[PDB]
Amino acid sequence: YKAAGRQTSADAISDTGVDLLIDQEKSIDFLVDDIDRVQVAGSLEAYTRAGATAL
Amino acid sequence: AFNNFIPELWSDMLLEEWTAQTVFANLVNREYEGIASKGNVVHIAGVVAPTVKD
Repeated sequence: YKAAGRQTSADAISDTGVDLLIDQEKSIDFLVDDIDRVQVAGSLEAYTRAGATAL
Repeated sequence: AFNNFIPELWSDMLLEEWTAQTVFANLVNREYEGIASKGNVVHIAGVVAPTVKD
């Protein structure tokens, strides 16, 4: 201010910004065979937990 | 100026199409819909009048 004589004036204010993009879309997709579901030794529920854990 | 903090607004309603009012299906004959509950053809027949002879 002391170098401008003793003058002042208003500047225009400004912004900056960044974009968050919701651009990731990922999937799980698998078959459980009805014959295998009958013929195996126990539950196949673990494949659903495995797919959820993978996502 | 503010290049990033000024929003844009979206209307939450879609504009509908302006579409012609349909009228013809109520003006024409519908009587064959009972018989045409089956099949892919209706045969409709008319008289041929006998000729007046001199």
